[PDB]
Amino acid sequence: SVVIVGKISFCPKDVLGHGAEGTIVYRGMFDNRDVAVKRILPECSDEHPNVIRYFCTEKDRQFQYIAIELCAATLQEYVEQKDFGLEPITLLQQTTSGLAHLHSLNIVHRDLKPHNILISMPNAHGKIKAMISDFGLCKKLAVGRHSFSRRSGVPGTEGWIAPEMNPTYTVDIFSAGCVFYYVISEGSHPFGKSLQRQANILLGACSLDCLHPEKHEDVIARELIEKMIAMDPQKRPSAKHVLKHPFFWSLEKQLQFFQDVSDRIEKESLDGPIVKQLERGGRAVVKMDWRENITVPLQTDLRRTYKGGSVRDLLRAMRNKKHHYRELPAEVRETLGSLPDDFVCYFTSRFPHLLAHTYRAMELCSHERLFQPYYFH
Ligand SMILES: CC(C)Nc1cc(Cl)nn2c(-c3ccc4n[nH]cc4c3)cnc12
Repeated sequence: SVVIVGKISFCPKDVLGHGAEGTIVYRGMFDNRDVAVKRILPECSDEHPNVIRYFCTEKDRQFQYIAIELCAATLQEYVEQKDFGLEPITLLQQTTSGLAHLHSLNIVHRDLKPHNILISMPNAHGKIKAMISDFGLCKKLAVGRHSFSRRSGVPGTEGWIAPEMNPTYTVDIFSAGCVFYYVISEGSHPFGKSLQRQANILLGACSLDCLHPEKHEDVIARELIEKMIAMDPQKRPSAKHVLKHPFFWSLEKQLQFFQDVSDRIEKESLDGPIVKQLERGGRAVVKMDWRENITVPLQTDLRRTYKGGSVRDLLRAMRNKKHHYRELPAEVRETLGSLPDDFVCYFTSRFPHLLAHTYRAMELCSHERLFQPYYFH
């Protein structure tokens, strides 16, 4: 009970799902890879680990057999029935890397959605990845079957309709924008419940109610996602921009940014654009007095003249106690914690808006070589 066509092999017993016009997909094999095999009546390279691969096509006297990179599940399955080593941020990163690659090839997906973002079978290293695919897979009620289609609409894909209702790359960034929130909110949409999304979208009526206003990780996510789903397409950042966002930075890269703008400043004028732009609106960020809001053993060690309401001075202080982290009393090293992880969290947990504030403020130096890893050109 095993059909062999060319390099493609499969067992007819193993049906993975069904499509249109007698289209079937089987669990199969190719080049010793576990692949999906779509047998179809015939109609009339530059790859990336995060776009689904189309390996091989083979024909008999009737059908065409296409070998597709096999997936373990659907993103909507990952997010909803969350009983699944790979974390949500890395998932989104891989997805954006795929999407950025497609965009470099002047390709636009037009229908990016949780059913389109596939979860790979674990490779030989036990690693799992995100895969952007043409066809979305859908909940069938059996074991184990799936619906596949390359169309928006179709049951049950509603709630995720092609935002084009000539498309530019901005329809994709908008789509991903919703997926980002879909993943972070563990299964909610930025424009509300299914029936009202279309109405809310067309009016830009979004609500990121899962992103707490005073929590650093949520604040950072909100900044990006808001811009991604911007009502005006021309306020939306390219896929490469999204990759540069602090949303994806490691705790080390975060702290390094902080230290970078700090170093960039200490010779600035306090009257000039750079520092003034950084201080505008910075009292809520610093919490009026940031010496009032850090742990007791630390403000004792500062007792230097840092302006308690100045963002610049806060950043300057963070820099010094990192540059002198070895020369510090053991009391203030254990309150600051390790470097950089505990160290940068020492502040961002207390000053939830510091990074996002400093990030947007320091766009005045985005064109500089110092801030190349933090901004896109
Ligand atoms: C074991 C299940 C969860 N894996 C898959 C089931 C189905 Cl129905 N399709 N599929 C694909 C797939 C991916 C792309 C396709 N284009 N046309 C048909 C396609 C099928 C990849 N991994 C699976």
